[PDB]
Amino acid sequence: SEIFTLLVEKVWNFDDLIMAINSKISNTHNNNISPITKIKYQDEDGDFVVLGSDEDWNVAKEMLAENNEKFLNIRLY
Repeated sequence: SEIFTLLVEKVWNFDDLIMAINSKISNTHNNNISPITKIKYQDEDGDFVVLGSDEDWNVAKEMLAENNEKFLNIRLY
């Protein structure tokens, strides 16, 4: 349910994206290790798709770059 909004600066190698997610989410010292590893991502604030292996993210980065879109949303459920 919880929605998160993030924009992929300098094309993250996923780890950068995860770390950025945690940087935003509870920067203090809560679940700032891994976002439940159930990260789900949305693009152009319109479509929702979920990743885990460094492959779906490859599709997303290419999508963002090719589409020109950069808005990304992250769902935890």
